[PDB]
Amino acid sequence: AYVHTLNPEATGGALVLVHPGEGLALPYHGLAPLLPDVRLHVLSDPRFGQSDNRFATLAEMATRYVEWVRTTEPEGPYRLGGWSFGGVVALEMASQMTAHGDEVSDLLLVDSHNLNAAPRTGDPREGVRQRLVELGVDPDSPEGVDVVEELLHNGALAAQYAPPAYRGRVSLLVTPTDGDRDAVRARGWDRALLPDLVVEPVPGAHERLFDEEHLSDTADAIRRALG
Ligand SMILES: *P(=O)(O)[C@@H](c1ccc(O)cc1)N1C[C@H](NC(=O)[C@H](N)c2ccc(O)cc2)C1=O
Ligand SMILES: [Ca+2]
Ligand SMILES: [Ca+2]
Repeated sequence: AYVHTLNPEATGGALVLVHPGEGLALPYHGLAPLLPDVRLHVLSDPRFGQSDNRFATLAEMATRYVEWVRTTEPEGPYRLGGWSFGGVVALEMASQMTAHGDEVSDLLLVDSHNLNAAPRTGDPREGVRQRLVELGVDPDSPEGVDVVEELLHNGALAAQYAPPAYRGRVSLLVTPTDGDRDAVRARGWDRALLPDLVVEPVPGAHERLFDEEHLSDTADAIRRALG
């Protein structure tokens, strides 16, 4: 229902990708022909479009998703990741799974930020609406209403989540936006939290990484990070 598998007959490995802040794993579908020999398990938010029975914490969402992953891929080692918010969820999943004794060989953070380290800007909903308008999404259409609520709830879960230290291998893919700024620190991470980290550049803007025109570069960055 909310777990979809692309390239299900592939024999080259498996990757689990968690939806970004807008709640749907649809942007990952374009990866299938670029990673045709990787089974891609893509998770969407089962509460998308609902106002009730929301997750109370990011850790609860991660726990549900770990159950899904274990049903889909009962044997490790596991490779987990996600774009933006999805990466943060993947981190918590990896943490939980590694504490239970599962092997997580790769954690993929595609331009993920740690908003728990960030200052409160302005009104949260006003900010989400303004950003959606800038992205050409109508915030008062029905789809827009669902997406606004999704971004609001996932952003608040992320801001509440204080990430743990994670000792497994982590790949952080970063857009070319930092310059002399440290790319790890600028996203609210540090090497005490992520001691085994490789930073991979990926071209394009945060929002456009899974556009058709960027998918090939992004897939190359993913492939390099995984091997
Ligand atoms: P991502 O899934 O796109 C991630 C994100 C986007 C851009 C950044 O610079 C950093 C992270 N997103 C989208 C989602 N929601 C928000 O970021 C909201 N602005 C938000 C944030 C925090 C609260 O409390 C409420 C709303 C998120 O985490
Ligand atoms: Ca408001
Ligand atoms: Ca290219």
